[PDB]
Amino acid sequence: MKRLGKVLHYAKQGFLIVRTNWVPSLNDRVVDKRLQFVGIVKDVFGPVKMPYVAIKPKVSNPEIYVGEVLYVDE
Amino acid sequence: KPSYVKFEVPKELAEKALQAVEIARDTGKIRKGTNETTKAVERGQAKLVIIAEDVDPEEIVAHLPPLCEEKEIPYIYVPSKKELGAAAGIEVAAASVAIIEPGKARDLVEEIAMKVKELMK
Amino acid sequence: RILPADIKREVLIKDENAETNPDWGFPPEKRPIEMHIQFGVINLDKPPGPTSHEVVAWIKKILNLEKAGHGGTLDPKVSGVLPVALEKATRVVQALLPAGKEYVALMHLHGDVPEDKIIQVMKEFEGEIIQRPPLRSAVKRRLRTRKVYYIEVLEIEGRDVLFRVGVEAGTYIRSLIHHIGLALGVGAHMSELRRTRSGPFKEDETLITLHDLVDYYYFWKEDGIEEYFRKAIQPMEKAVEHLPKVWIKDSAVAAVTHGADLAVPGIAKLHAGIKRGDLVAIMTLKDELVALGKAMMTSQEMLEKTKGIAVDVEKVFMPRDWYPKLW
Amino acid sequence: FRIRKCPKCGRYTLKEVCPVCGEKTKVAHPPRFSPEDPYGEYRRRWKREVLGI
RNA sequence: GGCUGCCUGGGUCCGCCUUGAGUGCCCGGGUGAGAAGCAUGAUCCCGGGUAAUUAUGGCGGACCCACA
RNA sequence: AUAAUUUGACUCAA
Ligand SMILES: [Zn+2]
Repeated sequence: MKRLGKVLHYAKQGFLIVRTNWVPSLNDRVVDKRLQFVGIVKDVFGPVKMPYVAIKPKVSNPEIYVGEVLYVDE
Repeated sequence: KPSYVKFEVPKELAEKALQAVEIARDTGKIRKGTNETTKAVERGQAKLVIIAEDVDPEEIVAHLPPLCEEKEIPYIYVPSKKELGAAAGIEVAAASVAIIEPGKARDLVEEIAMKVKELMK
Repeated sequence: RILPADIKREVLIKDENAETNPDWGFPPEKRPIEMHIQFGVINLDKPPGPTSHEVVAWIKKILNLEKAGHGGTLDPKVSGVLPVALEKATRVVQALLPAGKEYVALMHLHGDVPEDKIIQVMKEFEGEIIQRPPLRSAVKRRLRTRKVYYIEVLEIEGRDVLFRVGVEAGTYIRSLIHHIGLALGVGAHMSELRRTRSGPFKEDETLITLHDLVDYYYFWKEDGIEEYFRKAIQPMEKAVEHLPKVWIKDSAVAAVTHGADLAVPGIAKLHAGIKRGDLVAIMTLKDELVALGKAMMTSQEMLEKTKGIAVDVEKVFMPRDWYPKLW
Repeated sequence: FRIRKCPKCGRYTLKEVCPVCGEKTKVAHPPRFSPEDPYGEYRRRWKREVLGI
């Protein structure tokens, strides 16, 4: 697995915003530090060096993942 | 002061013009809204045109003054647009209003008509 | 604060003594009022409402032209600067389609964020970005990479942000604005927009609304005075300023107009900064656009040697009976 | 419409007064236009007097 | 060889490589008000409107082959 | 005719 960084906030539209440094692709698996499923990638945007990533949550509570570290399952 | 205004309006006369519409609303009939106003002019239906001094952009009403001298109609300017609407009886503003039926305001209208003659030529 | 179109080059001299003959050819000043329309571009102030495509057609009919174009698609709600190609100068759009752009944008935010954090994020959106054109687009839906030059913050009023912004061609404002809203959290949409710059086109006195456009046209058509309608349209050389130019001698004009490629022994003066593959504008000494084409050499190779092909002449605009044959 | 502009300095704002120089502010968006332009004849007559024709 | 006229590769300009009808939207004409946005047009009917360029293959035509 | 491009288009039929 590879690391992204710290979670910023959950948008009301349905996205968890993470601040990462590398370029991911469409429909990636997202897990936390203990290899448990969190969500799926839907939109990548922002600057070249440090892009933001918006996540579609396939879990019951995305309100407790505020101030967390999220990964990508490899 | 904007370029479509061809002559100065004494502050009392503008109030007199407002007094016309206010009363006209209840006793006669009126045309509220630039598009409507213009329609009221070309069909010769109008009797007095009342344009605001604070219209932006200039192009929306510009055509009225020359169209008024075309079909002989006397026309007048008034300070506010926000004030014109309230006197015409609406929430928002009107840029230009025209009166068809003077109602009781007959004499008040006919007097405004004569004081605009001298302010022209 | 500036664009790649802003960067001013410099005229270099391979030949100082090559002079121009005033009797052949017609400059922007001495073009007959009919000719100026054929080889003319309108610097238009587009009002909101219609699509840019519909704008073309009205001008087509009112002024009675059979071919017309534009420097990109601006949206119905959007307003501002639009270059308008006419008649022969219709194809000159290919130089303005990739050129740098600038808009003034208003952006509503759905929540509350203290003022100073916004500029910190507004600074951060300066560089390369990743975007996907929305469902409502004229190009293919693929993940390209567009360039952003600068975002200077105008003013703020709590939930609404006024800001000046200039970008590369094809870059989506709505896509960006939405993404900046997600960079702050609460999200964002665009309620209003206006263009301010497009290549070498900005809000000046040559800029004109559709009202004044048609007004001035009938003033020459019905009343017959040329001065007003003249400044309404611009010589097609205006849509060339942001491109590298090459000044060619009187003898090098006629040959090229017959489809010929420009050789080095035909060059008198040239702009600095030319590479192989770049489009270079071909100009007479009186500043008239002759043709467009790709360079075969650099600014050094055209300057030093005396033998070879310098510019592959691709698109001809200047007529043939302007300058007589001297090859 | 809300985007305004100064007819003197060239500054965009949201207020009524120029928050900079102090002039009256007007709407930036150009007048709405019709392919028919109904009363164009009359608008030209007003433009004649101002321009002096 | 130089030149004209028929001949034809390359370059360049102009044409052509579907037109109907429907959605969204826009604009005109007609009409003229209680979300509040909106008289700088709510609603309802009728009419009309929806551009260009590049690269390559095919086709009809117009010039010319030019290191100036 | 095919594929792209411009911040604005999508569905269908001989
Ligand atoms: Zn000011």
